[PDB]
Amino acid sequence: PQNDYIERHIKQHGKRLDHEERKRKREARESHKISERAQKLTGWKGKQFAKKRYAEKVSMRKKIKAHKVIKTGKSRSKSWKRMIFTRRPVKMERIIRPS
Amino acid sequence: SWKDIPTVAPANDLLDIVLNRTQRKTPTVIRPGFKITRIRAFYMRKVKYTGEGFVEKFEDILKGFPNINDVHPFHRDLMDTLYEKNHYKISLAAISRAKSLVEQVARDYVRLLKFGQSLFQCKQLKRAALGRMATIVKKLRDPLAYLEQVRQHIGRLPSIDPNTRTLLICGYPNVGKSSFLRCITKSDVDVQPYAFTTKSLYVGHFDYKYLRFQAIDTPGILMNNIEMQSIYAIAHLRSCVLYFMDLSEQCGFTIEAQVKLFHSIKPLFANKSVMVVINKTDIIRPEDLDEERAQLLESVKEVPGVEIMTSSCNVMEVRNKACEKLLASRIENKVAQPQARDDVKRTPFI
Amino acid sequence: SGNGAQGTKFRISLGLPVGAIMNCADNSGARNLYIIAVKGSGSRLNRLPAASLGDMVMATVKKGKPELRKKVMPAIVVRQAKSWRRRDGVFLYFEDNAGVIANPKGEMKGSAITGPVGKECADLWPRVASNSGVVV
Amino acid sequence: RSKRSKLVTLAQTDKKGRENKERIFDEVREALDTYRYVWVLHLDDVRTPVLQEIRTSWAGSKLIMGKRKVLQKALGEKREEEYKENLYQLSKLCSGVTGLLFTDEDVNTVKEYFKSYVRSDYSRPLTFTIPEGIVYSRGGQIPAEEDVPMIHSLEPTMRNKFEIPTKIKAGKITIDSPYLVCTEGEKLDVRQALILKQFGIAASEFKVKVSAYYDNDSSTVESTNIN
Amino acid sequence: ATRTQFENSNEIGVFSKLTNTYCLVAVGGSENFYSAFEAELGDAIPIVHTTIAGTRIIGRMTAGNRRGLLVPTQTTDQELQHLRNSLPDSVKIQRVEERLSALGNVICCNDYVALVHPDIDRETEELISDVLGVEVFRQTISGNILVGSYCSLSNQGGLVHPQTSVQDQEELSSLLQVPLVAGTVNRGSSVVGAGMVVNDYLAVTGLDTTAPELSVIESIFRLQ
RNA sequence: GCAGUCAAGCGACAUUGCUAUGUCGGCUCUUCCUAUCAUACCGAAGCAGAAUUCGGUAAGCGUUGGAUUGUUCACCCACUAAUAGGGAACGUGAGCUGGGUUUAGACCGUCGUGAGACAGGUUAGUACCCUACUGAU
RNA sequence: AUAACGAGAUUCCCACUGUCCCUAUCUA
RNA sequence: UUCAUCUAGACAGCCGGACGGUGGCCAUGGAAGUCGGAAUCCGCUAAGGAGUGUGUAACAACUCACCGGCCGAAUGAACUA
Ligand SMILES: [Mg+2]
Repeated sequence: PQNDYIERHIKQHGKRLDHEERKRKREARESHKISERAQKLTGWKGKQFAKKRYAEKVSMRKKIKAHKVIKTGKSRSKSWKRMIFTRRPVKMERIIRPS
Repeated sequence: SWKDIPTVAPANDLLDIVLNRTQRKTPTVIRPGFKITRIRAFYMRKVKYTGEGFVEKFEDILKGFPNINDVHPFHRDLMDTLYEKNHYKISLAAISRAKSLVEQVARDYVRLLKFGQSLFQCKQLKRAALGRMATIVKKLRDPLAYLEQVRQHIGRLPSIDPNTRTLLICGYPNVGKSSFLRCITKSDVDVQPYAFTTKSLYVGHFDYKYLRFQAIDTPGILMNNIEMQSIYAIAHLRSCVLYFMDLSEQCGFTIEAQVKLFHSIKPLFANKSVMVVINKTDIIRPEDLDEERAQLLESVKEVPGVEIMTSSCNVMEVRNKACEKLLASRIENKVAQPQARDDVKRTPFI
Repeated sequence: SGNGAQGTKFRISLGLPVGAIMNCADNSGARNLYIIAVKGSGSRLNRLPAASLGDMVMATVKKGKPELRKKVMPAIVVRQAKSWRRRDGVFLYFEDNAGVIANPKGEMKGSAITGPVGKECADLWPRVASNSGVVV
Repeated sequence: RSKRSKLVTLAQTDKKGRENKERIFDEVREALDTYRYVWVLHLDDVRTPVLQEIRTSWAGSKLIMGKRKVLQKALGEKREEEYKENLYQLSKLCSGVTGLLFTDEDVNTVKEYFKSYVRSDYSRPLTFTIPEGIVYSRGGQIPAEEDVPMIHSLEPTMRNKFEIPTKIKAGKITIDSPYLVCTEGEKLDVRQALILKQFGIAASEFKVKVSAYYDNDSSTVESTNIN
Repeated sequence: ATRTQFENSNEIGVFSKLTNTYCLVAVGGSENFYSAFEAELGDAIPIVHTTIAGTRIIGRMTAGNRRGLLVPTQTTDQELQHLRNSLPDSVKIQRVEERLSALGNVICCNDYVALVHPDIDRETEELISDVLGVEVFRQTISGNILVGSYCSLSNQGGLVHPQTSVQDQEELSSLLQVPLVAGTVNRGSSVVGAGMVVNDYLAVTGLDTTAPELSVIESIFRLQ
């Protein structure tokens, strides 16, 4: 805590003795990982990955420019009412307009 | 402190997470041959689940984030100077409006979807509801982006009680206040010579006469937000003010400037147990302070409530005197006997 | 085990299931307790949560001072009234099942406890033993 | 599909292409006749400010540099294809990174100036040892009371590349024992040269050298070689 | 004044009993609690790994002074034999058949004066007086029936729970003929008797005890 | 969604303002899927600790007791590591329950001259054959 | 044109109980 | 399939240069090629962008575009099925 300790601790003691090299190795491996993920990641995840990759290519291309029948009552045979403001009496109205 | 806030994701990430959670949890397979009631219930359940998932995330933000409105004169001023209180309130109101819109959409579409009569109609209604929610979330991009940063910053702020017994180290920068703070209390703070070593109000705890104490070092004052933060802390905190002054020539600004600044901030200090400490005594021998310039300290002495302390970094003497000065004000603002039952004395068995 | 327990809990017969009424044993003013749930019990199908001597339960006061009614607070059973296996080799049971009310920290609401207090409850709860004038 | 990807970036500068080389060839050909004396210098390693100071340290003259093969083409690499009388011999002596100073004041004056021109240079020398404690910006070559401790940001550079076993507790860079960096009178390795350059120890000195000269009226190569 | 802890319980008095000539500690857990007393007491006085009725609350089930020790009926013959073997002949051990087995809570006593629960029969009161050789009185601390749990006493002084009234404090100080102070232990805990154990030259309390509490304990007990 | 916005290809990505007329439900039972709630193992996150978010494989196990709906609608209390979503004729009437739906009697509201009907609310209601499985000659 | 009374319809309190926690045993 | 550099030297790799006005004008407490706004030129080059990024509170340093040499024969970009 106390206002950016992490940055102060890094300044006082630095990163791991094998942090930068591992980061560079991971950056190099990023291309292989991306290539593998395109063939892998089946199912719906593949669709999202492909869409994101295509969007990324779109960003590079953009930046290249650097410079009813109703039955009522206790019977199913009374198919009288219908369905599509002082609603009319239900016994009188034949067409019902839902609220 | 407000570390309890877990996180706030951006609009795109939040929408993606919510949609993935809704798709994975709720059922996904339905056929046109199923009864219309089954399809209607399925789509209504999907819409309700998506709405609830969107709402719950916003609730953690509104509830998790402490409302900057009049939390405390000390905390409120610091939060305003660090996050533009107007902007903070505007963002919170925008998030509340987005949550209300999402709730309205979820309530309306569920009411509308129950009238569906075909699979295509219900699917279209569900897609429209999901698109409404997605657009509402997307419009909340900048508020969420700003809230992520303010959450990351607030979660690491120092925690102090304004009414606790404390002393604030004040004065011009490059005097040595950082070294005094590091020595008086256990706190890791840079002691570099440039005049802006302290970026924030660093704090450190120490004990005196069994009473919990903690010293706070000002970032420096010479308005800039960094300078204004210390002023608001001084004006609102009940802590004693310890104005550190550098007598040596290791500061670009002259001695007269420090005294003039102390006089300028005198109205804020005067009612808060002011004490003046002279630093860098190890390489000046203030005896060199000839009468031609001794008037500078005499002007400071014009106020009976202050005195000059010669310290080199007397390190514990300054702390003891500051604690005594604080107690003098705080106390004002604030065993049985045996009879011995007899003439015969009984002694303990050791 | 909940907060305040200073050791493992012995396996003893289940005396008080959910809804069981147990008499009070402290001067807090309450006279009976209605058990609604048992802390630390692993709920399983068809199986009503049940407590035992030394267990901590959530209960609402049914009789006594009205100020304590309608509120649910943790309670510790001091008497079980159902035979349980003691490691000393005796099948002992208490005259009446009773419990005491305490906060999650284990502090006893009442300054003192009345009547016998089970060994398996006093030993596990230091505060109960300190506030209990009788053990076993 | 498996091919190396390019780390190219949208920089504000582009390659000059073959047009610049062809233009420089014609410029060299014209200068060969415009001026009287010609020289074939060696400037394998020189700081740009040194070259700029040279270009203005004497009166009206043209200092011409360029690709070695382009300069050979301008002069001609064969006797039959030589542009001027016996100009093939002059090209035959061009070995390293060569440059031509076209001027007509005096043959002796130019060589005397080359002999007397000396300036500080890096190691690309006397032995040096790092202090046994905190390493300063100059690596102990100046009093610690005047120098400043090294910036912690470059410690990874010291560890990964310079091979020095640096450690950071109280992150002002410190080492457990004095480290020998360079021996007496030896061609320093690339790592040692980089270490010396970082410390700013420019003990070495550079003096311009010329292999041969030429004159428009002599019709032959002035085989004078001085350093 | 020394800070220690049980396995994880800050109520030292519950799991231990300390006197001017002997100390008792629970056997459960590990020897970390046992070694804490050794650092201050060493081998000057015996320290016995003893249980009472199979419980670890021996500090509250038993009461006694340098002249005697009392145990309830639930104590097995093995525990009594171990206590007899592990203590000198100068320390009496007497089985008590009283109705209230909580001797540590019912009885609060020092080397000269003792307080007991009024419900205790006169026979057990006389037995306590004879074995411990101390004056025994029936008293409560401002209505706190369990004197042994809400009060701590020693030849140097005593400490009672904060709720004790001024009149009650004066009466108890006059009766016990030692200074008394009303205060909390273990960071505001009102059960002073069970929270800590104290003798004429050593006070042991839980880690939660705050610095003001430690200072008050030291001042009242005159440990420094 | 409406009405625009520029433009790699032949209009993708990005971009401008607002915005229930059905009966299914529950007790027991076995099995299966992962779109992983909990448990195992890991990566990224202002992970200083603690606590927490997301992401990758992984279905063995675990995924509850209760106020309360006949209910289709569906909300709360508490425990627990968590109390995740689904299928097997949205399994399970010669398994049970008929709970709700639906005969013959009867009560109240509307209409109908009338008999009657409901927009409606209430009441009471009739395996001993083959194979599979579990055991066993 | 509202008392008593009811194999009338529904709600609640004391006792109670294997409906249940969780089932087990016996007799023809 | 088409461009684009190629034995007067294509790419990988090695190392050296990557300059002065200028720490360009504003805001600054610091912001010097890099927290930012409008800009983005002059002098010399074989080349060097009022500097592509890393970066110490500024610097600095590292490093990208670009150029020089040694490495010695095709390489590099897009598109098509
Ligand atoms: Mg400083």
